[PDB]
Amino acid sequence: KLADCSSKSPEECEIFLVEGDSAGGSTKSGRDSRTQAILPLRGKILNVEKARLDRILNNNEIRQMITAFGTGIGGDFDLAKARYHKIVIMTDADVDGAHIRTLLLTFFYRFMRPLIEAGYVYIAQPPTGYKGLGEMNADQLWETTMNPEHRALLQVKLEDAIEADQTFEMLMGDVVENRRQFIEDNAVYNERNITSEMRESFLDYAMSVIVARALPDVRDGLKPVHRRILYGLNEQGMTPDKSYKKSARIVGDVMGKYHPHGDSSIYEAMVRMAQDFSYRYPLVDGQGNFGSMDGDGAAAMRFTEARMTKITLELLRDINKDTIDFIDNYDGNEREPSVLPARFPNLLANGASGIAVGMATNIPPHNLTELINGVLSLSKNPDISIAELMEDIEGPDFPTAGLILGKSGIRRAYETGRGSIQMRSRAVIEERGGGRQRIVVTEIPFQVNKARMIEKIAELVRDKKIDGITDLRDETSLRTGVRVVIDVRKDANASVILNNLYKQTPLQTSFGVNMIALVNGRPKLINLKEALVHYLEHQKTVVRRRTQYNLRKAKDRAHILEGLRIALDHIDEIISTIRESDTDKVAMESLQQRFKLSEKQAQAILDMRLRRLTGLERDKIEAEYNELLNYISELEAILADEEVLLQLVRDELTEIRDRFGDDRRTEIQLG
Amino acid sequence: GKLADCSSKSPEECEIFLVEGDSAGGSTKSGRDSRTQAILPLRGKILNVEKARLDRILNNNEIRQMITAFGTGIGGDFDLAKARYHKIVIMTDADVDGAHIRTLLLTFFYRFMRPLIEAGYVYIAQPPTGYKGLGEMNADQLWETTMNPEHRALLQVKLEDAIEADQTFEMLMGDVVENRRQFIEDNAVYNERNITSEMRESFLDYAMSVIVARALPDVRDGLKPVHRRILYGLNEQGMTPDKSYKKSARIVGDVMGKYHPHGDSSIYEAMVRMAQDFSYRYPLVDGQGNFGSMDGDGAAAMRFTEARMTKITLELLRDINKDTIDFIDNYDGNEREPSVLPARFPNLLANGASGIAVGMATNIPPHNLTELINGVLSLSKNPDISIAELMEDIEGPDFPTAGLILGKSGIRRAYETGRGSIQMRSRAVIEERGGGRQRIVVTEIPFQVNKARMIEKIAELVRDKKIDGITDLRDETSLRTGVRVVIDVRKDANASVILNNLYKQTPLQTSFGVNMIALVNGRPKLINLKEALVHYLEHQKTVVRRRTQYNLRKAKDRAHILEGLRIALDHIDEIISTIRESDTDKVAMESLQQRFKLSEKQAQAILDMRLRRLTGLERDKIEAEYNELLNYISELEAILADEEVLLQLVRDELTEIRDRFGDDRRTEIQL
DNA sequence: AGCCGTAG
DNA sequence: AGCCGTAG
DNA sequence: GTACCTACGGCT
DNA sequence: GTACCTACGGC
Ligand SMILES: COc1ccc2nccc(CCN3CCC(NCc4ccc(Cl)cc4)CC3)c2n1
Ligand SMILES: [Cl-]
Ligand SMILES: [Mn+2]
Ligand SMILES: [Mn+2]
Ligand SMILES: [Mn+2]
Ligand SMILES: [Mn+2]
Repeated sequence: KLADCSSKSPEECEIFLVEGDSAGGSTKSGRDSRTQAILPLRGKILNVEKARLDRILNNNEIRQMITAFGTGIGGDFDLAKARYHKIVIMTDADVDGAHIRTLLLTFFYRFMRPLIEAGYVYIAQPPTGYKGLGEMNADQLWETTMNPEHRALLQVKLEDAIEADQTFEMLMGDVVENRRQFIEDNAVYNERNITSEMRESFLDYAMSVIVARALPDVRDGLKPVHRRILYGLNEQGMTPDKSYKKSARIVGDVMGKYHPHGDSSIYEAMVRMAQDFSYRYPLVDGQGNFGSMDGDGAAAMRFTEARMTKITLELLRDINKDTIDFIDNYDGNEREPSVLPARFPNLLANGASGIAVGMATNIPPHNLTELINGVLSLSKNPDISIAELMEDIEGPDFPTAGLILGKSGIRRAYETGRGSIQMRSRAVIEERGGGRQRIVVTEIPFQVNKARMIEKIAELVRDKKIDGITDLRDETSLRTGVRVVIDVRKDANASVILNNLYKQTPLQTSFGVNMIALVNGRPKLINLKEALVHYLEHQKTVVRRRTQYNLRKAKDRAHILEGLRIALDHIDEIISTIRESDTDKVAMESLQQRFKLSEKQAQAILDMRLRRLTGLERDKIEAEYNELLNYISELEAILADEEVLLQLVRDELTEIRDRFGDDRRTEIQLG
Repeated sequence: GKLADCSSKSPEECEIFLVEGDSAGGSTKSGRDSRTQAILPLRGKILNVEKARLDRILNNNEIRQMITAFGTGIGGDFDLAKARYHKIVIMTDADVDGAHIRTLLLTFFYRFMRPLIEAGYVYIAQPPTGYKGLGEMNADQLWETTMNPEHRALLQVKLEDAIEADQTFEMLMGDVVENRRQFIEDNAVYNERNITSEMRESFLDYAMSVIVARALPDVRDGLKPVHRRILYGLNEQGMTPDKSYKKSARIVGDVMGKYHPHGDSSIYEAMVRMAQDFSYRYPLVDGQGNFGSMDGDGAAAMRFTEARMTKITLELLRDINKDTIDFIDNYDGNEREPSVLPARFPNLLANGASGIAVGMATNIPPHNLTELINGVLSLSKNPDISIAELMEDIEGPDFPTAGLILGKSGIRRAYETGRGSIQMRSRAVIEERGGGRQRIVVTEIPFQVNKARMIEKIAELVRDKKIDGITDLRDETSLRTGVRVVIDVRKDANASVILNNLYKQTPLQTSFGVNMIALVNGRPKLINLKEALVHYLEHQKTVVRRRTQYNLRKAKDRAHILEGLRIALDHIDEIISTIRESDTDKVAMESLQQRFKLSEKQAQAILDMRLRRLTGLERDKIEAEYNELLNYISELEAILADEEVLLQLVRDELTEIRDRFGDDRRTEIQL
C-alpha cells in the first residue's frame, strides 16, 4: 500500500500516515512525490498496549509501518536506518481521527520510542469542518496540510518518560477503572507534548462515544443513530398509513442530513429496530429479509423497504409543538432533535446495550403495560419504594419470551442498577415413541444466536462432554415458530441431560444488568425508580411545553381572526384603502391606522383571497373564534394547576397503555 | 460450504433450492420447510462453463459447492444413485439477470451433469415478477408463492433432442459471438419446460435487455440508462451548478429507489466516471473530494464525496420540462423518468461511449465540441454534405488525455463505415539531462491507459532485460507540472531507438478500435459519422419544435388567466358584489362565469386572487405580463409558421453553446 | 472465549 | 491475454 | 473500514 | 454477488 517518494536521502523525505484509502488517493495526487511518501491506514488500528506480541507482529498495518520506517522495533531499533526523518500522522479533524492518533502514538511510544526522542514524529493539522480528508480535493490537501511553505506541523516532544509510561498505561491499557477515573476527573459535559496530546485526544474520543454514540438518553431511550433514523422517517413522511420506502432512500437521507458515518452503521441500526426478536416494541416496520435469530444479516439495502411502526408515532408525537429542543446538525445546514417527546417509556420498554469508553450499558427490555402502570403509581406517590414499583413491574420482558430464574437478580438490578439475571430456554421433555424421549426447546434467551447455540450442543456431543444425546435438529419454521429437538438415548434421564445443557451451553445465559444512561448529558448508573422519575419529568415537560405552544398558536390565530372579522365587517372601506394604495407598504400602513390593525393582521387581510368574501365565511370565522376562546381557556386551566397537567400526563399514558400494552412473554419462576 | 441442508437423509423426498446470494438465501431459509428443503446460496453470476478451461471450472468455489451438494460427481465419474436430492430447483431472482444466471446454471448441468436433467431431477421455480430479488420478499410470500408443495408451479426441465440442445448451448453460451448476434437479430422483437426453449427465451430476454437498456447509448443524447437516471436525479433534486455540492449517498440512494433497480456501485461508479477530466472530454458531474486518478485508484466511498451538475450538463437537461422528450413509467410504476434528454449539444460524439453488450459492443471515441457543432451547422445548411466535407469541421477524435493520433486513414474508415483502427501515441520528447546523457519525457498518454500500469510494464521490461538502455524510471507527475514520466537513457545509447521500442512493447502506443454502435429508433445500429450527426440534428429540430409548441400552449393558457384578472380589475365592484352575495365558492364561481362570460379557469383564478393584487403596482404587473405574453405568443407563432426560422433557431442556440463551452483541440493528428 | 452493537 | 464499463 | 470472483465483445 | 481487519467493556 506504500506509495514511496523518489529521493533516497532520508534527511529530506517525509512519510504521511493518512486515515482512509479515501484520503490516501487525494494525498497521493496532491503530494510532492520527490520527498513525500503516503501509507494509508484502513481505519482503527491495533491498540498495542492491550495486545500481546504475536498479535502485534501478525497485524498487517503494523508490519507495513515497520517495513516503511526501515528502523526495526524495540531492542533491534536503529535510528540511522530510518527511511524518513519526518513521520507525519494525518487523520480527520474529528474524534475518530483523534482515537487513531492515540493508537499510532501508543505504537510509536512502545516499539519506536527513539523515533519520538529524535523529533521525527509530527501531527498534521488539516482544516476542521470537512467530512474526512476524503471530502477534500488534492489541491486543498496540498495547500493546507502537506505543502512545506504554508502547513503547520506539530513536532511530538517527549518531556518526561515516567509520566508518559503512566499516561499510555492508564489511557490505553487493559484496566478500565483508571480510564473511567480519568474521564470523570477531566470531562467537561510548532510543538506538542506527547502526554498532553494523548490525554486531550483520548478524552475527546471517550467523551464523544459516551455522550454521542454508545449510550442512550434516559428520556427517550435512544442513541444518536436511532434518533436520526426515526427523525428521518418522520421528516420524509414515512408513517404507518403510507407505503414502504426503499431502505437506501432512508439511509441516504439520514447519512447526508444528520449522521456523518458509514451506511452500515445506519442500515444495521434500522434493521435491529425492525426485528421482533431484538425489539420488544419494534420501532421500524420492514418488508423483505430483515435477518433471523441464527445471525443471518438483512438483505442489502437495495432489496428491503421500511416505514414507522404505529408505536413509533408515539415517540415522535408533539415533536412539532416546541416540546423538545432542536439543535444544529453536524455541518449547520439542517436542524435535528436533541431528544424525542417519547410518549411511552422507551428506554426500559426496548432496553439498550452499548460499549462506550470507560463504561458500557446493559438495560433489559420490559412489558409496556407493567411500565406505564409503574409510571402511574409513581405519579400518585413520589415516595414509592422499588419493592412497591415491582408490584407493577415484575422484571424484564424479553421479545424472545423464555424464563427468568427467581427474583433476587431482578431486585438487586432494580435497587442498584447492577445484577445478574439468569435467563432459561423454554424446554419440555416429551415422548417420541417406543419408550424414548426428547427435549423440545420453543423459546431461547434474549440475544442468543439459535444456530450458534445448536453448534455448541453438537460440539459437546461430538467431544463426549455430555452423555445421553442421540440427535439434534432445528425444526424451526413459520408454521411452528422456534422448535429445537434434542433426542435422548433410551433409558437415559432426560431431566439430567436438560440440567447439563443449561450448565454447559447458552440454553441458560445470564443478562448482566448495568443500567447506564445519559442524565442531563452525563453518563450515570441509575436504579429502576430513578429511570422512571426522569421519564415522568420528561413527560411533564413535554406536555407543559405543548400546552404553552398550543396557547401561543391559539392566541396568534385568535388575533388574525379579529383582523379578518374587522376586514369582512368593513370590506368596502378595506378594498377602497387597498385600491387607492400604490404599494403593499402604503396599504399596510393605511389599514393599521384606519382600523386599529397590527402589522400581522394587515398582512393577513392583504393575503386573503377573494373567495373568502363568500356569505358563510363570516360565520365560519365567528364559529372558529368562539371555539378558540374556549380552547384558550382549557389550555390556561392546564397551565394554572400542576395537578391538572399531571392528570393530563396520566390520561395520555393510560390511552397508550390501552392501545399498545400487551401480555408478558417472559415467565418469572421462583429460584 | 454455504449449504443449509434439510434434516431428512432420504433423497427421494428432499429438494435443494439454488438462489443468487444471502439476500435471497435469508428469505428462503426463513420460509423453507427444513425437513425436506435445503438451500445453497450462490455468489451472483457463475462461471460460463461453455467458455472456460477445465482447471478454472474445477477450482471455482460455487461449482465445487454445487458438486459436493448434489453428491453425484461430474462427467465420466457421474453416478445418479449417489444424488442427495431428487429435485434440484433453480430459484434465481425474477429479473433478466436472474434469467442469465439460470442460463449459466443450465449450461453447467447440461455439460457436466446431463443425466441429472435426463432423469427429470432439474426444476425451475417461478417466483413472482415485480421483485428485483427474493430478498425483497417476506419469507411467508416466498413460501406460499414459490416453495410450498401445495401451491407452487415448478417447471421440470425436459431434454427432447440432444443434437438441438448441443447446438443451442454452443450458439448461445459458446465463444463464437457471430452466431449469437445472428440469433439475436433473427428473434429480437424491438408442469414442463423444454431445456432448448428455456435457454433461447431466457438468453434472448437477457441479450435484448443488455442491448436496449444497459450497455449501449441512445444516438440522440449519447447516454445509457444509468447515466440518464443520474443526470435526471441531479435535475429532480435541484443539484444545479449555482447550489452547493450534495453528498453522493443522497444522489445514489435517490436514483436506486426511484429509477435504477441495480447495485449502488454500478450507479456511483458511473457518476464517478462522469466527474473525471481524464475519462470525459466534457465532464457531466462536478465532484468534490477523491474522484480517482489516471493510476486506476477509485473514488473514495460515496460517504466521503459530494457532487452536482457541471454547467454543460444544464445543456443536456435544458427544456426537459417543456414536453420536448417523452417520459415513461419507471421500473415499478411509482415514478416517471425521461426516455431521452433534450441534449442541446452532440453528447454521443463529444464524450464518446464504450460498452460491452451481448452479440455486440460499442466503442465511440470523444470529439472536440467546437468541431462537432461546426459539423452540425454545416450539415444543417446542406443535407447532402459528404463525410469528407464534414471532416473539414471534425478533424478526428479529441481525447480528454490529449496525445497524438498517427495518420487520418483509421479516422476516415471509422467516419465512413463506423469501424476503423486509430493508433494513439503518448506525447514523448527526448531531452538532455547533463553530462552528455538524455531522457525520454512523457507528458500525455493515450486515452483509457492506466499511467501506473504503463510504468509497471516498462519496469517489468527493464527487469526482464527485454528492452536495452534504460537506467531509471520515475513518475514525476504533480498538480503543478501535470503528467510527467521520465525514462533516463544510458550514456551514448540511442534514445530514439529506446522510445520506438517502448511504443512497440508498452501501452505508450495503444489502438482505439472504433465500432460506432448506438440505439436508433430503439434498435442497435452500426452508424457512420454523418448518420450520427443526422439523428442528432433531427432530435434538436424535434426538441425545439415541441418546446415552441409547449411555450405557445402555456403562454395562451396564461394570457387566458390574465384576460380574466383584467376583466375582474376593470369591474372590481361588480366582482366583489357577485362573490359577497354568493353563499358558497361553487355559487360564486357559477355567477362569475355567467355575469362576465368567464371560463371555469378564469373564475377560479379571480376567486384565488389575494386582496394585495388590487394595489397600483400589482394591477400594473398584471397589465405588463399580458402585454409581454402577446408579444411572446406572436414570436412563437412566427417560429412554428416557417421551418427555416425554426431551423435558424436550432443553429443560433447550437452557436451560443459552441461560443460558451467550445474549447481547444487537445489530441494532435499527425500525418 | 468471544459475544453483544456503533464506530473507522 | 487482460483490459475496458455496467451488471450479479 | 476495504477487495475480488463472475458475464459480456473486441482489441492487443 | 459477498468476507475479514480494527476499538471498546463486561461477563
Ligand atoms: C459486501 O461484501 C464485501 C466483501 C468483501 C469486501 N471487500 C472490500 C470492500 C467491501 C465493501 C464494498 N462495498 C460496501 C457497500 C457499499 N455500498 C453501500 C451503500 C449503498 C447505498 C447507499 Cl445510499 C450508501 C451505501 C459499496 C462498497 C467488501 N464487501
Ligand atoms: Cl398566489
Ligand atoms: Mn472521520
Ligand atoms: Mn439478484
Ligand atoms: Mn369591461
Ligand atoms: Mn463496517
